[PDB]
Amino acid sequence: TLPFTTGLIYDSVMLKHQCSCGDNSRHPEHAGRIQSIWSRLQERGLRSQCECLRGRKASLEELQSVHSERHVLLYGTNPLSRLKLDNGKLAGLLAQRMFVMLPCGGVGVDTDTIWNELHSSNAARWAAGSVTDLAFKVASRELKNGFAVVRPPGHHADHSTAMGFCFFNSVAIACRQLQQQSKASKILIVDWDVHHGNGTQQTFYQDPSVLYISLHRHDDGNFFPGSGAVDEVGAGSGEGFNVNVAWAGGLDPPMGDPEYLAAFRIVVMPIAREFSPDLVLVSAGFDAAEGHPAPLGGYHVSAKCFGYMTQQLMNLAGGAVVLALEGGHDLTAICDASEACVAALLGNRVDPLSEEGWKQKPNLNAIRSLEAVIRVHSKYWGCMQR
Ligand SMILES: [K+]
Ligand SMILES: [K+]
Ligand SMILES: [Zn+2]
Ligand SMILES: [Zn+2]
Repeated sequence: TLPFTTGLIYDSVMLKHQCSCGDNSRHPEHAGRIQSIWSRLQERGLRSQCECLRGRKASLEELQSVHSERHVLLYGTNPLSRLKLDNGKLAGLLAQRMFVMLPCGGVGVDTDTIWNELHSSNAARWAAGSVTDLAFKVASRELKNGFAVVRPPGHHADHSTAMGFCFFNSVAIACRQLQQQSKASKILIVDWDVHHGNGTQQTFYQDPSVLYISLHRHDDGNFFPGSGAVDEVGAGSGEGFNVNVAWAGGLDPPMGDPEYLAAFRIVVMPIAREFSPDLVLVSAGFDAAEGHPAPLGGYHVSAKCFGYMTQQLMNLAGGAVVLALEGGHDLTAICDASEACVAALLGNRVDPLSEEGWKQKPNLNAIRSLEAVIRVHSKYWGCMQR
């Protein structure tokens, strides 16, 4: 009801992260992703309804709440910064007579993960500080929820590893920052990008204060990045607080709405309520959308299903919900998916009766995959027991 209680995060800083080969056809994590989304938000009348924010750069201190000092200095600084770094640090960055040459002749961290020598450090720090900033507002309660239209994505970047199009784990940084500023708070991270958020899982693996729930294509270790099997529940104090909805059995039958709606009904929502989070962050990749062919997906989740998933998560944590863009590169599918999530965020309700496709039962691979989730997590969660 209260107006402008929903924020949107976007800035053109983030468009500059582009290979120097100048060819979007070999580089699916391109600037077009976030720009094509931004305008969809206007043409449909949603931007006006939101507290729009530009974001800011994360400080090196914020980055270090998740990443090593060497990763941070590598990807968070520029030669030559107005930066006051001590000479030993300066010397360390000289030992890396490093870089990787891409087949296209541009610089990369690996074949897929490109580096612009002028602009990528600024764009990565900007994605991370924007999600941190959109989130702080929601935590203060100065906003109800919000949506971060950020790139590059974050959820594959681990403590000292950039990979998978990601350099800093924007969501994990926001999580840590939030927790610094509100003692004893409990944070739920829901990751619905089709790939396992290996960096997020690892950041929080031994930490009972954060519950991580990933839904991802897994298929017995044979989908990028190979990580995030169902038996990975957390370790030490954090045992039970890592939930991998690891989908097995491949692309046949089709994996789409009935499976995702079932995963929410049976696993995400009940465990989430039992955890009872102070705030919910979503790694909201749209690469499980209809529109991604075999290699980068194969799934058929729809805009409305993403909308309805957003809408259910709003029942949690007093409504404190922040989505951050992760993966997904088919432009119409990511734009449809974002719009749906954004309507949903404003207080629009989706009608589950409206879709005939949602009368279909989840396929058996899905059921099986969930049975394994259940069987594993019955040890830790009451709603999973018996
Ligand atoms: K995921
Ligand atoms: K955890
Ligand atoms: Zn290139
Ligand atoms: Zn992905």
